[PDB]
Amino acid sequence: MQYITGLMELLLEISPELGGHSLLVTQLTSRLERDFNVHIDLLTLMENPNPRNIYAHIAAQ
Amino acid sequence: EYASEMNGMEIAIIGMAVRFPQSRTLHEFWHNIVQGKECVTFFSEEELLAEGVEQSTLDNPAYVRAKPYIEGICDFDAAFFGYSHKEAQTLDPKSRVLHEVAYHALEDAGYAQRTSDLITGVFVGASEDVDWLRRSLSQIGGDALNRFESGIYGHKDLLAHLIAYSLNLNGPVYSLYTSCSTSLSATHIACRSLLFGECDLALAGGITIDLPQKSGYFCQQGMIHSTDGHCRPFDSQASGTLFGDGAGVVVLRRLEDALAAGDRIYAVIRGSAVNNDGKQKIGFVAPGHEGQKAVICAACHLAEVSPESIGYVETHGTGTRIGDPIEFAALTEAFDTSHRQYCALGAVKANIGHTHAAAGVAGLIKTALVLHHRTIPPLANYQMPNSKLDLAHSPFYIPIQPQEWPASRMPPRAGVSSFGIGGTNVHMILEGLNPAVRDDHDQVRAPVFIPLSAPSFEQLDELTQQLTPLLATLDASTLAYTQQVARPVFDCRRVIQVENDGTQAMLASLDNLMPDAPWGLHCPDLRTTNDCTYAQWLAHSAHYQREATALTALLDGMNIPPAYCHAETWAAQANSSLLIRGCQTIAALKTWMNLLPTLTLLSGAGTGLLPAAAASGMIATQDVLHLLWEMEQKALHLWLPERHEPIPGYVLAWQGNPITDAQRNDRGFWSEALLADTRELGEGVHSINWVRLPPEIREDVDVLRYVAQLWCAGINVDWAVWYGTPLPQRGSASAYPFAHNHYPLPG
Amino acid sequence: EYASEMNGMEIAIIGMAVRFPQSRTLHEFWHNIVQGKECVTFFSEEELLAEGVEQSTLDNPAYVRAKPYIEGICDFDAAFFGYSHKEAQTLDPKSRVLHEVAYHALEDAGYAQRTSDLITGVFVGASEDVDWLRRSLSQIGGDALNRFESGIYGHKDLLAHLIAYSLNLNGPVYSLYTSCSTSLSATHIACRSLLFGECDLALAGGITIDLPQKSGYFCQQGMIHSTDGHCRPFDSQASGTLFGDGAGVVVLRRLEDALAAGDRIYAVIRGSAVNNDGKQKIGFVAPGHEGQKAVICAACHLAEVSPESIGYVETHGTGTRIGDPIEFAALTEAFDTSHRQYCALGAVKANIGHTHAAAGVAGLIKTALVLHHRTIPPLANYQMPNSKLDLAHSPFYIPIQPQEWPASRMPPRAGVSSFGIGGTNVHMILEGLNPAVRDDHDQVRAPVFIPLSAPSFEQLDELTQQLTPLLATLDASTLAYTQQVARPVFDCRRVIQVENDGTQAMLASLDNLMPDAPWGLHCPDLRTTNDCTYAQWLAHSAHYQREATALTALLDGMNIPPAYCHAETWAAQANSSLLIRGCQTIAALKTWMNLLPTLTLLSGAGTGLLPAAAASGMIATQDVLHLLWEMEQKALHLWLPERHEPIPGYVLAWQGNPITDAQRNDRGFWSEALLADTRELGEGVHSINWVRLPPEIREDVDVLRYVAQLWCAGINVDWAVWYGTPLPQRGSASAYPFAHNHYPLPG
Repeated sequence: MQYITGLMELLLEISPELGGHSLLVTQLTSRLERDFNVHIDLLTLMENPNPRNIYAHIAAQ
Repeated sequence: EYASEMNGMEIAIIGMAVRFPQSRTLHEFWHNIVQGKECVTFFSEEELLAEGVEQSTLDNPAYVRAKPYIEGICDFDAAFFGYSHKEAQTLDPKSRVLHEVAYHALEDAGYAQRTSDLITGVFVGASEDVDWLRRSLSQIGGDALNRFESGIYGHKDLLAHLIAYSLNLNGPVYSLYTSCSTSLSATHIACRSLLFGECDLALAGGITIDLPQKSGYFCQQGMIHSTDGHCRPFDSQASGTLFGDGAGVVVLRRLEDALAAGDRIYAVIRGSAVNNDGKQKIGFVAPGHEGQKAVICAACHLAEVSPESIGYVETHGTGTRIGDPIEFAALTEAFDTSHRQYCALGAVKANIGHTHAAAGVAGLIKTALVLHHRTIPPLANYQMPNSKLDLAHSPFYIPIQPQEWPASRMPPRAGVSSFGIGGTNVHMILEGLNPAVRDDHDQVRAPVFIPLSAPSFEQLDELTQQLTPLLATLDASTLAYTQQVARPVFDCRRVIQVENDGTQAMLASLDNLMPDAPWGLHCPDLRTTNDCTYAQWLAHSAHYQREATALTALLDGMNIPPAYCHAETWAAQANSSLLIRGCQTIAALKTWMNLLPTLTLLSGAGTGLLPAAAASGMIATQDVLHLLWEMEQKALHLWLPERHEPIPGYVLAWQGNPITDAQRNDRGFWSEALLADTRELGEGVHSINWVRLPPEIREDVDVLRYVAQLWCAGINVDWAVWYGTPLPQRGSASAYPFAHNHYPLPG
Repeated sequence: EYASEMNGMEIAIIGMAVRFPQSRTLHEFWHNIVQGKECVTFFSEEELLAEGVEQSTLDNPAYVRAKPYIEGICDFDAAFFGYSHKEAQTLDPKSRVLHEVAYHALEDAGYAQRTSDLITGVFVGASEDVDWLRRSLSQIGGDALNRFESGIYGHKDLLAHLIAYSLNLNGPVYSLYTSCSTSLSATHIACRSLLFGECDLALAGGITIDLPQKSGYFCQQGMIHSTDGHCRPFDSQASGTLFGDGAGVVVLRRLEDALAAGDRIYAVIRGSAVNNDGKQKIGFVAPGHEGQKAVICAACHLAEVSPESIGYVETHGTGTRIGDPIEFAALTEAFDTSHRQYCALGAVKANIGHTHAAAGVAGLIKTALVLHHRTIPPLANYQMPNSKLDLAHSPFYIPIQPQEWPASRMPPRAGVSSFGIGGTNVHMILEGLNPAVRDDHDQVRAPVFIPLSAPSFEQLDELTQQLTPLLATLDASTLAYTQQVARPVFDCRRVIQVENDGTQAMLASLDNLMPDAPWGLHCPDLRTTNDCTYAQWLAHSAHYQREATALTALLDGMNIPPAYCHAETWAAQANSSLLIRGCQTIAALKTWMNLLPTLTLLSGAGTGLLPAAAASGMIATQDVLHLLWEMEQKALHLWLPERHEPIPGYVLAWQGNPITDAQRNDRGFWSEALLADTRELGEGVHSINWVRLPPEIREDVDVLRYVAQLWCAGINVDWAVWYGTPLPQRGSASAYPFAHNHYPLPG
């Protein structure tokens, strides 16, 4: 989750569900998460609009 | 007949032409819609390695191999439009396709080569993809004159000026682009600038061709490209969409004019709304919800149709798992009704794949055909509905089998839609046209004839090979009429005769004719031969009774015959009066020279020389109509007329001796010429081809067969003159046979 | 007024903005027109070498070194428009300029941030060269998603959708191209779409940027380009054409709306025609003649203007050796009038050079400014006329020194032409507007107050450096009214006082202020004082008189003595009674509630507690009036009315202690607080900043000086409820300062 916030703060650069949520943002998050120790699916990629629900699916998998 | 209330603003659609994947004309487009067939194709490795694909991508699992492709993008008939070979070589393939599609969509409307007195004017709009841009600048150059030619010809936005220059069109012309809904934006501003009273015949359009044909795409997991090769809208199995190729052009004219001139109308466009979505959407690249329901309510309200009479809604339907409940939700909220399950749906993007900038006008041609043929076609690849939809408490049901249009919905109405990717939204309520009765009575009336034409023999063989499915689907009488009147003519000709059951017998040509010999008619002697100059059959011609009412307005004035006037029943007492016999001749020759423009001589062999001078222009009608009734008493002395100057052409002979200013000023020849020679071939030979009817003639169709044979011989004919009081309805006949060269793809 | 008839077809131009060469705003463009100097620059032998021209082309004698360049292609405001940094990096410089120019057009029309009630379209053309195409095709696009981003953002197809999305506009959008009159075809679509009732504003205008900004151009022999560097139109030494750069946007709205809302109008468009040349010429690149004469006669018919009262014709004026006799003969055959020389001529294409997509809108903006300022401007390079020009027999004469509008051609009427390359030929009769006249006589009127505002101190300082060139040209009262009302406000603020004759001086800061506090007002006891919470200075507000009329009507129903029921006469006999003083205080409190919307905590000590109550809404009005009446004569048996909860904003007090639900129902508390007297000046210590005037008031403008010293601090005071019954006209004012980053060009 920390690295996910690190790349979204790298891409958008605001220090404080209001992410990109568009063409490249979702795929760029989804690429390294499968390389990460977490396991993410494309179905929960298109179902989760917040890093809290993503982290909830992280604890489920 | 229209059968509703005419407000100020309606627009007809009087002819369309398409070239879509696995669909080369209109008849195959309706045959592909009705059956529910899909038009995507699947390649294999061998026909892909010949097109130049690296082997390190086929083994990748991201290359799903399918693409809806145009057939024949690399051929063009260069010399017909006005180009030469290098100028036809340097053209972007968009323009080579759209020239031929726009000429077919003119010629299907009737107004082919007749727009030099109508202010027509194009509005097409075209997309762009980058591969031909990469292939066009790999040439060398030094900014020369040829480079400036390649700078305006190879542009993708001097398309509409090239079309309206090459077909001689003199009205407004634009080249719009609003993303993914190009054709419906162009059709909407064509309806506005048609309603202002600016142009008369507007043409919509839109074309996209992605140049490396026969190649797959690259699927992605976080996108909208379908990972199957298949596009399924409103389905529980759905994956994505499918980007293909296309073409397509309509022709739009106002309602009142296209009901006055009697044309073939498919639909009548009523209302049309446009609005951007704005910043209510999340970013830039996705449409919302409120814009969709606002445009549907605005276009339903602006055209005075309540939304509980619309039995067909062509959606957008791209086939994603996200866009489809959104579009069904907007289409439920905008229809504010509470009736249950009365309206169908559909999406052409199942059948052909998503065309990139012709998608709206693909929708428009499908809904126009639906209101014209009156069925409701199936939705293709539909098994079980999407789980987030509820069809029960909502007006829409998805058809699976082709149905007739249900009663208690008449007159039919249907509504198209096309929302772009970026915001511009269009919607357009259509209302169909109620067809005629077809009162031909299924009787055993007559064979009718069809005059094909093309400028060379191979194209003529193609055009006569075209005729079998066109006779199989259409009707034969209206096909023959709209091939007679509203199509052009060319050099090498042929006639095809159609009998009552469907047979095709080619029509035999003449045997003995000479090319330099002019044409002419023969008039008999009224004293002995009571038969007229072929006036036994020309009674039903509408021009002939107009000349009869013109002649009876002058005969009844001063001559005062013994109670024989008003031009009613000349078929009962034809053999008695010389006056009606001379009138007959005058009217018969008048019709027989307005029927054929290349008719000059009007000779005769006794008692017809004065009607011949009357209707050739040498003598005015007043003195000869004065003299004809006084010829009945035949007692007192003859009268020499004022001898007016005739019209150019129409010189007169007596026994095959056409002479001018020799015997037209004396009196001895005029007194000598009033005798009966009684010799049909009294001239021997004088090189004059004669309009002689065949000896074995009984029915009125034999004279029309003769008129067809003189059409085949090589002189133009005024066909509309023959037909009676109900002029048969115009319709759709036959495309043109283009002659393909080959032009290589650059690079 | 306007001073002619009004049919349905008027469209008013209510604001324009430009970025033409050497012309970075609008007042410099008019100065450059009326002098006659030309904006083309010349280079040396080294500034070309410094930016990527090798020496092997410099020595070529067929190389003319000139190009009318814009300055500031690169820069942009990054975070204003709702962008990131990378998204701002990946754009295309046409978009990176036309964002700024269209926002200056809305800021000049007045509707800067008030587009929340109207339906605003966009209709923007553009033109695409080949050099950025070779710069952007060969760069690494990336994966499919970055290619999607670069194809959606970085192209000339999504330009008008970006202007309509970054600002908040939700009307129709389009993006035309008709190849040299792109701007005037977009303006003509905007007229035809305003007149039906889709949109209520529009935009227009194109852009053209050729990316190596400082570089020469190859002269040659076949294609037309100038062989010298100068574009002389209609001259004996005419050589060619000069291709340049440009921008430009207007804003259009109907005439009935733009007079019944008070706006500023430059010139009003009366008629518009478009056709195409057709095939009625020789080549695709050569100009026709019948097309030009037909479009001029149709646009002089459709606008009901006879071509006798047209005083100034703005033509194309390309400047080649062939186009100028053709254009002049077309004009003198359309103006079929047989007078002698009366109408001037001109061309902007000598001042700036050919612009290639904005040449139509350069013509429209120059003709709008000439009708607004009424000065015929001279032709830019003109010594002796062309040899085959028949000047003295034709209606036109060509000026060489700027002269005033000739006083026998009123109201002024003009005419704009722009003919493309083989495409549409657009013409458009404009018509000027008779002015509004000041009622001063060079007198010592009053100081005014100008409220500048910008979001940080650097941008504020650059904005306040604009008041010297604006005040040297305009007049100093409409500038102050436009800056007060029809412009937005921001955080860091400053006001500038302008006296009768120059002498700008910043208003002093306001001291002794404690932040995060409520603002309150106090009205003392009315038995002694006469200043009824400053109701003598507010007597000219024309909002004070509305409440005075309402209270006059309310006291007319019940009050016993006359001459107290007459409005406009309270101040004569106010000093004798108490009822008049209470009636004045009610309206003064409501006007000071209007002025200063964020005033919250009222108060009142002694008898003033009752008008403070009636203004707040706690008691009543009529009960308060007659209660004050028995306190005028009797002051026995007070009848306390039952209280309310006044307004969801305001809080009432007694001395400085807010009674927030303290007692509200005790008769002893009101009687003790009210019945004896107060006689304190009061207000020892609490935490609310009182609205107290400085004690040296001696005029009527001094309260305006105090309310501007309030607006220099945080109070968002309305700037319109102070001015009297003729409100001043709106007019034009300063334009925003943009914060400039730097984005380099990917060569």
